[PDB]
Amino acid sequence: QEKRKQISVRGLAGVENVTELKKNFNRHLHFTLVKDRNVATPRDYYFALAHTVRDHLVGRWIRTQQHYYEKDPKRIYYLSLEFYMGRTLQNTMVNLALENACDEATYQLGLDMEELEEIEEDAGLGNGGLGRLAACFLDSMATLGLAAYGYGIRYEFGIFNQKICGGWQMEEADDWLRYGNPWEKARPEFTLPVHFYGRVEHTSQGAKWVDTQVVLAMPYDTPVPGYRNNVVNTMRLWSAKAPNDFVGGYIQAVLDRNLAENISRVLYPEGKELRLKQEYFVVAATLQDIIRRFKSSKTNFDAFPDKVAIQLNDTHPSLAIPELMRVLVDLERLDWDKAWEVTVKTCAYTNHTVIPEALERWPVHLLETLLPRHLQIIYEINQRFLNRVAAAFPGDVDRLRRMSLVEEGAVKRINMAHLCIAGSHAVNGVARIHSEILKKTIFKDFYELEPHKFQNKTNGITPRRWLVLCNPGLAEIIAERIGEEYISDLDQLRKLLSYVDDEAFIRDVAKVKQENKLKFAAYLEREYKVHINPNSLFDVQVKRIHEYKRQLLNCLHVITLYNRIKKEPNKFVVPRTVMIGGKAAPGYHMAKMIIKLITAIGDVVNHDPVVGDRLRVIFLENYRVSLAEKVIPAADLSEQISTAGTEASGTGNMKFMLNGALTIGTMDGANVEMAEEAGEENFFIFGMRVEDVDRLDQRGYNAQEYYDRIPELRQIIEQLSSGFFSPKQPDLFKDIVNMLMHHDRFKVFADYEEYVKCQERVSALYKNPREWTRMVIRNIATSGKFSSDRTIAQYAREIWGVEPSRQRLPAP
Amino acid sequence: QEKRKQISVRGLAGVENVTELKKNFNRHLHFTLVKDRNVATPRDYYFALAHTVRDHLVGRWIRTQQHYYEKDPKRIYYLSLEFYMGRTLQNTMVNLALENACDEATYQLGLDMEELEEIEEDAGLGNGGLGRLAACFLDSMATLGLAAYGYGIRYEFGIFNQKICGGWQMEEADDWLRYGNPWEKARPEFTLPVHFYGRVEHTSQGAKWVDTQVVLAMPYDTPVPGYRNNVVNTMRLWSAKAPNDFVGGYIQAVLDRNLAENISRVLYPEGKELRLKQEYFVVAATLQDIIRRFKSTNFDAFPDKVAIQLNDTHPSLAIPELMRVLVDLERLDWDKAWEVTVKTCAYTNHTVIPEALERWPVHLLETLLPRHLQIIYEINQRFLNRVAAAFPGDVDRLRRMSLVEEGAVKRINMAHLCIAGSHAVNGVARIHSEILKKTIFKDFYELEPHKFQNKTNGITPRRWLVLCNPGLAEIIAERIGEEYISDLDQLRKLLSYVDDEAFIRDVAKVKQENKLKFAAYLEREYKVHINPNSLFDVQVKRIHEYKRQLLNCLHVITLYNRIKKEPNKFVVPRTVMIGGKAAPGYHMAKMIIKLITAIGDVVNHDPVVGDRLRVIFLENYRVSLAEKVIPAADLSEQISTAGTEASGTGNMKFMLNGALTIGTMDGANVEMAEEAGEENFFIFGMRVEDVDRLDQRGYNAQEYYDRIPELRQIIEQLSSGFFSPKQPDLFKDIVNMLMHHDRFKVFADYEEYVKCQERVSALYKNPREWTRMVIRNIATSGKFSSDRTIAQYAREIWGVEPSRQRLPAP
Ligand SMILES: O=c1[nH]cnc2c1ncn2[C@@H]1O[C@H](COP(=O)(O)O)[C@@H](O)[C@H]1O
Ligand SMILES: O=c1[nH]cnc2c1ncn2[C@@H]1O[C@H](COP(=O)(O)O)[C@@H](O)[C@H]1O
Repeated sequence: QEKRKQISVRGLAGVENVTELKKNFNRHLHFTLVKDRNVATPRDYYFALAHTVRDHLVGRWIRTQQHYYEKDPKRIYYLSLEFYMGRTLQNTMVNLALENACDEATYQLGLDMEELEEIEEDAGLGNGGLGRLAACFLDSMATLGLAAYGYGIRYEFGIFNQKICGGWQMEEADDWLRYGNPWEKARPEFTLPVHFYGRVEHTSQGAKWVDTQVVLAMPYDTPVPGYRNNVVNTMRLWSAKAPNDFVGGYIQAVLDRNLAENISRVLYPEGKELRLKQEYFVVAATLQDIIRRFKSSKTNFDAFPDKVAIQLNDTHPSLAIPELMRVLVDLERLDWDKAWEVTVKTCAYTNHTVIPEALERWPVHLLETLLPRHLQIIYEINQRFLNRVAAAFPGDVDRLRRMSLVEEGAVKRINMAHLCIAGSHAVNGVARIHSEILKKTIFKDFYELEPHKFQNKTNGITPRRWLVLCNPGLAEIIAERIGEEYISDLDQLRKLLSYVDDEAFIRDVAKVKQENKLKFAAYLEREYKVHINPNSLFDVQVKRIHEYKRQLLNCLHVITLYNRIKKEPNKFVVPRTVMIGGKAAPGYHMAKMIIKLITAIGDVVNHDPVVGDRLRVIFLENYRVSLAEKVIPAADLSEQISTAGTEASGTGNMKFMLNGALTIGTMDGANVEMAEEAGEENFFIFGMRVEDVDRLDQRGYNAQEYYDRIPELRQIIEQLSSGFFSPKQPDLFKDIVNMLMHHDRFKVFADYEEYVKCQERVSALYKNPREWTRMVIRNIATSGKFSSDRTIAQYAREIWGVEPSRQRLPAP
Repeated sequence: QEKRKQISVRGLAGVENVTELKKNFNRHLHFTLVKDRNVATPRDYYFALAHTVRDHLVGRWIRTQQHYYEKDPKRIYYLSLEFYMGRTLQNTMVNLALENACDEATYQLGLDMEELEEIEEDAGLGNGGLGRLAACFLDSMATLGLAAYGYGIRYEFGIFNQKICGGWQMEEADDWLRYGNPWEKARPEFTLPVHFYGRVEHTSQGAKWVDTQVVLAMPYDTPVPGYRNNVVNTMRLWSAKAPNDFVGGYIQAVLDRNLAENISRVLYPEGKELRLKQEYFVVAATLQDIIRRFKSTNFDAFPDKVAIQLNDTHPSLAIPELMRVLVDLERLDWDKAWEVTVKTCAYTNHTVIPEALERWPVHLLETLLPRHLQIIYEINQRFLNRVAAAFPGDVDRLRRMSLVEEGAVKRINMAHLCIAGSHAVNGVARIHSEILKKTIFKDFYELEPHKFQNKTNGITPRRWLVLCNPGLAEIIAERIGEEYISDLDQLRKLLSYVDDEAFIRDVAKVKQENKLKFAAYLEREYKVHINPNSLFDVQVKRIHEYKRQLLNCLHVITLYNRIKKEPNKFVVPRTVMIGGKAAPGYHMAKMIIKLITAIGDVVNHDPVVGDRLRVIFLENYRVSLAEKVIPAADLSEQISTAGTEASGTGNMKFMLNGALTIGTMDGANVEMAEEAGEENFFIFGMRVEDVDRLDQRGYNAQEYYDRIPELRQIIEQLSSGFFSPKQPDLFKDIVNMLMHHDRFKVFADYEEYVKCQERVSALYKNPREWTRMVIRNIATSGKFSSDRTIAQYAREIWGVEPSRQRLPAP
């Protein structure tokens, strides 16, 4: 029927227009929300505005998906158990260029588009740099016009909210879906069975997996927009539902429903059965969807590697390998050799870890119980892989056992990293030194078997959310020199390097900072009721709380600096606000104490009359994406102080650099590459290198020798032990001292001298505003390498086999 | 801020603009559904249209609510456990006059609206008459401008879909919410706690109900549109949610999470805890909403600004819960709160047999609602005090009127609660209301005679004429205009056309048209030929012994035997249709359904019968099927043993739709035969006082079995396994019941029933007389408009005046 051709998007999102936006706001507030102004809450005004914006997203979304079906490109699937999405309202507006029109519309309607913006929940789909990487990636993948899908789990309660009560962290539930989410769209039409347990029957033609428990995976779609290019991609999130049954004897299987349901309930965290059901759930539903989409296109799986690419972000979705094999062999009735070829060619794997302890391993008895068919396939893959290894290195019997997917001991275990390696055509580290240690130590055996398989894709950040969005002031003055262009091409921030000796640009760069400090200082009062000197150097360390992250080294310096303000109260010291934020893992007893320690240091220093405002110590509560975007552009100094070799890359690093902060750090992670781009001279690189980490384990790290040679280190330890910082509980901080002094596995005391000295240099350079800003410029100018546009282009050409494309799609 | 005035509903569509409906249909498929014509399903297209119609509904909804806060009128709250809504799309199009525009709109978009209409699920919200009544009343209350709210529970899996496999009823889950309900609106922001268990603590200022388990009640709003008057009222349904808190152990909070959500999962149809939980849940959540709206203050103005209708005793806890909120929370005193309670609340009784009234053991109340018990005990004592006053020394009367009944187990009689806490107790038909005064509640009557009222049931002529029978609505409006739709009594004007040939042939024509559409639907599923010229003989009732489809079966089989015996005899062909659901756990009902299909297998495949007889069991009888078969019927079977039916709302549907009624003197039949004239009715069988006489000298089914050879042959056929050749014994427990323990006297009404059916067949042989009789039934229908019923609620109970006035929407 040719009449149906009037069922079109043809003129529905007519004009990005201030009058139309007001019309839709009303339309959405009244018809969609079923509210009016008499009962509308700020939250209801936010939903209305969100819906108004979503219409523009979805129109562009329809065309893009229509475009992909017309042009049939190689499709790329990004599998992650984490999508650290943050807020979408503002990000959608910059990328669609609706920023000014909306503000104009809401103002005219009598509302503040800022009030509204702050009602939006941080999406509870993520926890760390792992999920934030995936978020930057999706945004970059869309900007470079790639046919790309983010697949994950729709979590309901995310990772807890952090409240600090009397210095102690408490974990509140993050019910960020209590009032729903305007951005996502339910697809009950597309609900899919996921199997668990049962057993394997090896009859005739092949294996049948029978007598299984079914869980239903129901997808929710969220559009992810490119930068001003009209391409809107899909993030598809899976939600678990128990099947609705009415043989009639007993309901005790209430258990089932509940145990099915909480696959989607919470993020994690060692290895419960639940964590494994999450991994399989996401993998099994995702693969059905990919194969479904491969089939509709105008069965031959020779073209499969040519139309599908699947990225495993870490080992979490590793079961994709045996699952893809399972469908191809058991269901589509291919044979092992052919399916294997298709699998290896389809899958690639990204590792994010430096230490062989942290890699994922599951007991075989677990796998045998929940995924009996998958254990078998994993063994078969082990047999044939270890066959290649035996052919390539005859005789070397030790090699077979080291490289095996099966790990022998008390507790037979499957090593999931060895699986991903055997079944991926490409494997990559996440920063150059990291990818090198992968080749050199952690996976040397696999690298020697297949050198070509091992790559590097240094991580990156999106300049949308991490420059234009959160620091418009900086984006605005860069534009004036070189245009609106760098936003999609960060490389050409290099042209700023000709403006280093330009006077007006220096005050300009320094003026933006002051204002970002002003805004953030005011934000601290309006919410947590706590004083801040806006002239002071902003010393910020925002990372997960962990021993190797070394916020304790930071603390050591703070108390050091504090002490010297008491030994020499009249000496001019460069005034500083030291700010530390980050979430501690529940159960992690040491990180809990470290937070308590920080706030106690704050409790002494912020109320000492001799200090005044020359030094201040704040813990930043409930660190997350939206806070990141508030505190980052307000930073002068970026604390990247992990023990060399313990960081794979880092990503906050690059955010601070893009935003006019200078870095104090170790020669570690992506700092190596950041210093390589800005020049050693423009970074504050201090302390032991990786070579001296190994050197010290070799001769044995004694921490007592430092305690003698440095009287300041002796003094702070005495203050800690006698209870200077915990007067009502003197021995509160004992197992912090104990660790630092006897079982400090991350050598805090070692780097302390060369740290506090490097810090003094910083203060001295901050005392000189002009010279300080010139170096900041020299940092910002050379921050281009660290865009996620660069990272994804390398992924597209070197791993996926597809060309990036900045061409704007037509419509709407 | 004057800027904020720009936040308004003045710019939506406008309105009967096919143009804008097309544009808005497109919006919704693409932007609301995030689909397109590449990928879209007929179901998708139904949601696109549903949403389009919805935009216009909620506009008027916003206005009707706004207007209710300006005018601050008395508000009426209808509390029902069931709400048999059916389908929403077409009802909304006709009530808003959007039908023609949407029809044309979808048509120019390459789509067919009927096809789309068939996609919608019946709301899984109700079971039988009780539930359809609430739904009809909601339509009426909106049409008569009343400020009404329907309050109930949002059942997730309704009450099962019926499937017939191998002639047996099977019950599948009804997930009618499977793809969502476009008509509803979640309100997570208005979630309320509901308390259960725990214990009562006496302070010195008042009672505290503490240590309770909490269940969250979340409301879903559905708008209900008035007929073309622009008042869109609210149906507010509660969904149960468990709280969250995540420090262990133990996790049997997993069980609380489940028993908490079962509340909302399924309707009934054990003497469950769960059912009581359901009843308090809808009462506690509703009363909070009712009080919030009042305050949004002294409660002296309460009974003048709030009416609470109890539909059956199911929401009877509303009376003690009101007392709880006013004494305990609101801090009134027990006499002031009591006056407010007795004047706020009006009850409605739907039963006829003493042991059908709701009754909860005290041990159970003591466990889950300890405070409510103490309130009941107090109410009972004060109440019994005035019984002893008004009747000195009458100790016998006190232990009859007590709310606390006593036997093996101590029980609270929920009906006696309702009468005591209500100013008006209404029956639902005249002979029913009267027996409430006469035998069932006489004690209560000779104490408060002013209390006891009648409100005969009615049926909305929107759904049940205009919507399901547009052919008959059209021909009626060709003579007398369209004013009757909202004043059914105007159909009396049709008496003037009883001899008019144009009318007589027009009515017969529409009927014949309705049968052809239904035979076509019927020939699809159930693969058998329907002779469209046969008399459509239809019985649609809950499947029960007393309802009596076994009597219908006895006639069906007589007819068969008679054809098989004299094949060359002229016989008026019949399509016999029986439909209804059997309660799970009711074995006799399941067997009756087996009998109906088993008669069907023999008769419908007998070459000797040709197409003179056909027996069909209609699968999964429900509101949207009802509205297909009713217009097609010639003969409505209303044959319950006399005195067992209080009313009978489907009776009125057939009458309005051109069927003639065979049936006993009982329920609504009496008032129907009274309006239409007995001569225009096929009343047969024992009357009420006749049943009583047979009771008094004892009913022996052998002395009916013995006097009648035709009756005998069919029983020997049943017993011998004539209708179940593989399993001769299959119907043994049916024969046994009919012979020895028939508490319902099937055999006794047999002879007279078949005599009367022959009168039906004979009149059917004369098309003109048949149709003229039909006209007399239709023309005389109007009393049974649910607008009539509701106006009598408004004036004589709730004390508001109904208004047919329109309302704007710019
Ligand atoms: O066959 C097609 N032709 C054109 N567009 C399609 C087709 N199938 C899917 N799409 C687009 O892709 C979306 C659904 O994506 P899917 O999950 O891959 O089927 C729809 O909203 C369409 O806009
Ligand atoms: O104070 C008021 N002024 C105007 N409209 C109101 C007011 N209060 C409630 N409403 C309307 O009543 C509707 C339902 O709210 P509810 O009566 O509280 O259940 C809302 O959609 C409002 O439009």
